[PDB]
Amino acid sequence: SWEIDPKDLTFLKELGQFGVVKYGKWRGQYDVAIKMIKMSEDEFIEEAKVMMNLSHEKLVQLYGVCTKQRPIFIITEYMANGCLLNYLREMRHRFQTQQLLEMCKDVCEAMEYLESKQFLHRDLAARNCLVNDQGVVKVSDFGLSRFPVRWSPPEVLMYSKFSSKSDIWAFGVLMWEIYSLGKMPYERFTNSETAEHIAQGLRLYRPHLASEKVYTIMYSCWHEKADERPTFKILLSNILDVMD
Ligand SMILES: Cc1nc(Nc2ncc(C(=O)Nc3c(C)cccc3Cl)s2)cc(N2CCN(CCO)CC2)n1
Repeated sequence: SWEIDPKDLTFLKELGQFGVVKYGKWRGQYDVAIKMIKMSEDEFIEEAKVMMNLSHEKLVQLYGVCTKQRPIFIITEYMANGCLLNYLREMRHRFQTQQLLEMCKDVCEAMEYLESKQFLHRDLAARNCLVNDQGVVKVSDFGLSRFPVRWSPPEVLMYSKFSSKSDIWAFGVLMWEIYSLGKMPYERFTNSETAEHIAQGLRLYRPHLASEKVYTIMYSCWHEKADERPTFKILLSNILDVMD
């Protein structure tokens, strides 16, 4: 039903953090990314099934799967501009602040949807987002859960207390990364000293390109008390409001 005939794929080039992925052509027309296993065959297939059951404008769009033979493939839309972190660096001289805001908005819409479906991302960060030829940012729904020190809240670092609210903290850091055009958070510190200082209440300082209004949004994501952080729904509203 989601099954694709592998005969209609043409492999064009190998493309890290997104696994074993190649650029291809589907039915001579459609640019695709084609994923193969690097995980057991069983869990790769169950990942594909998670993807079959999730759908949003800001999740990388599943086109189909090949599971009736080996090797197993997962097929999605090709995101031509690659990973967000490298894209921020590539285009750093060009961005206008409205664009930075739309990128935050894109990822925030994906996360509101995933929150609503009781999935946690668990590595929400610029390196793990993809960008299409239109500049639209999307998130992967492969490998979701139902600890990157610089993107984790204290309750995760200390207690492995993962929740919507821990993805909220990471989304704040991702906002900081976007507004800093891909700089490393807490550059001054080792991972260990980062974990240390954050529990002591260290927060990321306002990037050059973030207005006070925008900073207020990312900063709300980092409340010590998880229950004082906003939901992705509230975040999107705040982001939309600051947009006009
Ligand atoms: C690593 C990488 N991927 C790119 N595009 C992708 N589109 C969709 C991808 C993907 O992984 N789908 C997927 C699958 C298949 C299964 C489960 C889950 C998912 Cl999300 S990977 C582009 C790219 N480029 C290198 C540098 N460039 C400079 C141009 O500005 C050209 C672009 N590099």
